[PDB]
Amino acid sequence: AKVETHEFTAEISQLMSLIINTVYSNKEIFLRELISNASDALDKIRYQALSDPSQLESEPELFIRIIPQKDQKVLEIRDSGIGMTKADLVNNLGTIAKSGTKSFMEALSAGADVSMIGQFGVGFYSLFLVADHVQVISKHNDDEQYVWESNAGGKFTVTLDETNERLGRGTMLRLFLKEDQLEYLEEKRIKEVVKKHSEFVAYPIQLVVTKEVEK
Ligand SMILES: Nc1nc2sc(C(=O)NC3CCN(C[C@@](O)(Cn4cncn4)c4ccc(F)cc4F)CC3)cc2n(-c2ccc3c(c2)N(c2ccccc2)CCO3)c1=O
Repeated sequence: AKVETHEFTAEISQLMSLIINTVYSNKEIFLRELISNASDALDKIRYQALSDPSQLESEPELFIRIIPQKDQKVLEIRDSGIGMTKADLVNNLGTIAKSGTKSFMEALSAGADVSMIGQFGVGFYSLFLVADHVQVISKHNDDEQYVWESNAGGKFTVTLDETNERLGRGTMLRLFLKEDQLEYLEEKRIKEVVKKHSEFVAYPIQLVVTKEVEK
């Protein structure tokens, strides 16, 4: 019931420093990668639910939700997919992620762009193009809610979630944007990116916008 600190394998840590310092334009592709991961997670609970339709009871709705938090300079990406267990918060960044990270690093050395990260299965880490820090909140039907946190360094933490909204089921990525990357808190900006790169998504992409009620 405490804060469990871990170290990244050199491969994961290696990719994060590259992306976070990268001065590459076209930073906007991070959102395509995260939406694709959200859709994959929803595919899995929808598939699991096809036989046992009661795995959906923890959150009956299947959605992708984007929440700008302007005062916090935070952007949240939430899904009601299958979710990740505490085991996964420390054992979903390995195996498929161990291979995909190391081979992607070698492709980058050969000349590959960060736009290709997704075809190596590690598109998650493209968030560091725009964020210098991230928390990942997740809730799997067969486990409690947990929080994963990293600031692109070799160390990340995992903590039982006693402070965030209850997800019901699924995952929410909390991106702490950089000061030069705050454009991605704006409704018009998010619409453009989603419509350009995420046209073929089987689930509703909901955008939560906060607006002052005018005179
Ligand atoms: N929004 C996101 N949502 C989802 S859901 C998800 C996922 O992989 N799997 C769930 C969990 C359980 N598994 C296995 C199984 O069923 C197998 N089993 C054992 N027994 C019987 N069956 C099972 C069941 C119950 C159980 F207790 C244990 C188990 F193993 C299948 C369904 C990944 C993501 N990612 C994501 C995508 C790509 C990524 C990452 C994150 N990275 C990441 C990872 C962690 C933290 C930070 C970043 C990094 C780079 O790449 C999202 O962004």
